Amino acid sequence: MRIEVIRREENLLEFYLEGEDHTFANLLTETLHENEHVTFAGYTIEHPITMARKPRFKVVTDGKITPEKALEEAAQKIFDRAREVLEAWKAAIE
Amino acid sequence: VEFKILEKRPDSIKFIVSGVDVPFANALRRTILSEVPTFAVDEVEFLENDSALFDEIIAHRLAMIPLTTPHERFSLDALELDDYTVTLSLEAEGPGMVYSGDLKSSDGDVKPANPNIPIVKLAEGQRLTFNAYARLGRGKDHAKWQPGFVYYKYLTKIHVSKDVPDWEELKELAERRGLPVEESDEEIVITTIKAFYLPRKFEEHMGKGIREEIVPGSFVFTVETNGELPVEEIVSIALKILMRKSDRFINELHKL
Amino acid sequence: ATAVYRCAKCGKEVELDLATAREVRCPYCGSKILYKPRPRVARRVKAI
Amino acid sequence: VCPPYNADFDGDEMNLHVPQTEEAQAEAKILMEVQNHIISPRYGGPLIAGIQDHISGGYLLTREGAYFTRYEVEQMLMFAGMDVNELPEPDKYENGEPLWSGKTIFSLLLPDDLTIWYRNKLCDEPERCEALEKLIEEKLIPDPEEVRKLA
Amino acid sequence: FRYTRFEKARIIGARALQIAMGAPVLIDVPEGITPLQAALLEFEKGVIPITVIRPS
Amino acid sequence: YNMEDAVIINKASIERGLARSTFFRTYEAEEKRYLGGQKDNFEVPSPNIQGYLGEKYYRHLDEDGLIFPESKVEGKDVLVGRTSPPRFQGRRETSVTVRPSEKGVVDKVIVTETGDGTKLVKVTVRDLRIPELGDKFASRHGQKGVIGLIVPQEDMPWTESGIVPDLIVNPHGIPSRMTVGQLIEAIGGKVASLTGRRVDGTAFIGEPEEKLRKELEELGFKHSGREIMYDGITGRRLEADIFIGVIYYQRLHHMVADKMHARSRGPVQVLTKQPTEGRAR
Amino acid sequence: MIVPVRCFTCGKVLADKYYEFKKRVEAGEDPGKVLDDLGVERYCCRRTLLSHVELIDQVMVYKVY
Ligand SMILES: [Mg+2]
Ligand SMILES: [Zn+2]
Ligand SMILES: [Zn+2]
Repeated sequence: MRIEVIRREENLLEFYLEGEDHTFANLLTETLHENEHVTFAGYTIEHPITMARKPRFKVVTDGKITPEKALEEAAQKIFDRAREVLEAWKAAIE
Repeated sequence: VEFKILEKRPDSIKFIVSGVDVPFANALRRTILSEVPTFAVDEVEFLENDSALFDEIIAHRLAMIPLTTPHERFSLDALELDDYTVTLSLEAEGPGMVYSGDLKSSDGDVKPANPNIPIVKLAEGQRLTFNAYARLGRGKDHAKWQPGFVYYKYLTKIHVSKDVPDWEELKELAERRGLPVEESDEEIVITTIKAFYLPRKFEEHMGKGIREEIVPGSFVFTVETNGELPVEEIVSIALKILMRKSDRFINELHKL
Repeated sequence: ATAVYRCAKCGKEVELDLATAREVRCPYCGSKILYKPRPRVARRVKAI
Repeated sequence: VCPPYNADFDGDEMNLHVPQTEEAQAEAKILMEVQNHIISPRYGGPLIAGIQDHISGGYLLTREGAYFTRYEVEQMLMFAGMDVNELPEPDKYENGEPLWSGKTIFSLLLPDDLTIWYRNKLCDEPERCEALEKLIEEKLIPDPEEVRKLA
Repeated sequence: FRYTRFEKARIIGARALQIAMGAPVLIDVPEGITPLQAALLEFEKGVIPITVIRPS
Repeated sequence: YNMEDAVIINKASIERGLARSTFFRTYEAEEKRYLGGQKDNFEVPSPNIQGYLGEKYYRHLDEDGLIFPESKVEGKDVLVGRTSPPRFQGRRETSVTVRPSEKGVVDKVIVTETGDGTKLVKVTVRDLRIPELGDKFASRHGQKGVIGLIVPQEDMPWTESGIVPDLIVNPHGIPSRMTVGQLIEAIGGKVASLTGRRVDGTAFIGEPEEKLRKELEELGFKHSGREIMYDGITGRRLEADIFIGVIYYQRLHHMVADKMHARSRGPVQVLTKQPTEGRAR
Repeated sequence: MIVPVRCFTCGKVLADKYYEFKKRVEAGEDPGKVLDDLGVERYCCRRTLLSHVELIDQVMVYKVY
């Protein structure tokens, strides 16, 4: 996992995510959608062959919180949800 | 988050997950399909091969053979996989059948799960000797490392009003196809735990007579395995992989 | 510079010198078609 | 670029040539670039244009009753490479979720000072186009709300 | 007075050929670019010294 | 990526051995005899002779001048080491080599004699041909096209019954060519797979289409052959019921491996001083 | 010329149960019921098992050495 920043405006953050694909990117984007302070959140794959493992992101906030902070909260929410689902699965198996 | 195990089998499991969002289910399915690592043959060193099949064909057939993956010994949820190599060797002389169970593994925990898989046929005077090397890998790089097949569907309830003619035919069809049916005085409800398709005569009633509703956040998952890993450990491994990926992304964000 | 070859029909081992061969034939069955046997050295083949 | 070449993908092969001199490279870059030959000189019309899937997708997007969610709009904006940083005002709300009409998303492609009206191949009721034409002719700057009423 | 496409192409080719065998660039250019790119940048900046002779 | 007759193939299906092919090429070499007792020799050429290709080109040759079987070879690799008497000096080099754009593994070596008693050596080289971009694929109903994109199984759509397509074809190519037999064949293939009995498709006496639709409806699927599919990337249900079936697809010999040619500089014709013709030369 | 180890679609192993399926089919049993009894549910695996033709025995008779 490597982050390569494309451009940074006053409230916009564009970056690459090397080593990832649609699986993590779509989850991260839809978790960012849950934040009320995020106005724009989207990802795309520039080329399915050359850029297969390098999606491009774009996070825009309303200025209340930074886009990096929004991404951090989205990742923490993903972590907590995955832990809760794992706990429920472990409880239901036994 | 709640789980309801519909059916448990040694090779597959069916369950309903609730309280989860659609891209989360998609991410879990993709992590199970392509991110959960197993043991598979990657390189074969051939000493002699007098069989009709070529070396590449035999190597590919050996790669398709499932191998038991000890989840306790190796951290399968780690982002970096262990570079542990397991050597499988065979020395067979024809005539006869060469099975997957005839391979001699250097590790007890890493052996072919199915010992009745044919590999090649040997004629009289034909011998096959090779050393097969197996290592951990992910399903995204090659299909030989996939732990199994996984898919899910929306948990939908089909409401058929009693005013619709021949509703008893639909009820008995749903009962025959193993679907839960709830009967009331006004309408019947069919829980689509499997793929349910209405006949042609009921297509005209789907606009106003028969209505299908989708339960929000409920999915019916089907996870299968070929013997490489237990069918319950794959979901836990995928969830731990997602947790580790989130932690790594947080670390990269802090690095920024 | 002699070498060992395998007969195409009978399959038995045939040894002769290609440089100074008056006739390329199997002394056992008379077949004039021979197969060069595979070397016993190991080779690495990628599994797809 | 397929219609200029009359090329499909059922086994077609094509030739590539690399210029070696600076003059040849400059001539190729200035005169023979792809974007410089969009209009065909044979009939004075577009040659490098959209094809079957592009036309079908445009019809699906811009047809009446076509609405998209915020996630779909953001994903298609990122996929198309459009320089859009904030979404426009939602056209309607369904079950508490905002929705965007496909015409609104398609309008982001056009320049802000572009105005044109014509009849397409889907016109089977000329009586509906007659009212629009009369409204356009009468005022020449019709109200957007009035146009959408009889769209 | 406006340049035709043929005249512009000929001017760019001549300038790129000059840059390839000497003729240092009259404007600042980014490193690692081709002489054709340098000629195109010079034309965009409106600094080209090559004129066009037309019949009269 | 499937527009204009192009097709999309599953990555996992390819990795599991679907449409896997092997290409064979046979090379021959003869120890020709000339007038005056001069004849060719089957041996590894010495570095001091003229026309020496290089040390690494004879690395697979045995001491009799013949390549060992099951040896990996590349372009311009020597298979049979041969020398020829000089013309009007040392012996020249006339070894038989692999084509520059071809490669593979030596399958077999045949040692025999011609009708005049001269030595004859035949070498067969096999190359593994895993399907890739540009490989021509055609159905039995005249629908042909090359592979446009290889898509991983995770990104591929799946049905409610757990079916992932092996191939994806564009809907724009079907009705323009008026090919209903392809749809009938897809329905019949799905019915045959579900029931276990092969569907007869003989002309004018084949199984009727309506019977196949009725059987498909009785099997628990839609009569039209459409199934509810989910998007591979987004994970959401597709807004339309996608037509999916089993169609017999044939891989043609028009492979991109044998068709890719790239020339920068090389041999020219003696008469015209112009580049030669053909990828082999 | 030999039965594939895994299904080309979902990777389910089918080569272990192919010979039993062929033996039961040649005995007069219904191939659909035989496939159902062997755990072959999805029609892609049924496609792989039904459409396979064994031809390796016809290749073994020719020696290459
Ligand atoms: Mg064509
Ligand atoms: Zn013999
Ligand atoms: Zn299958």
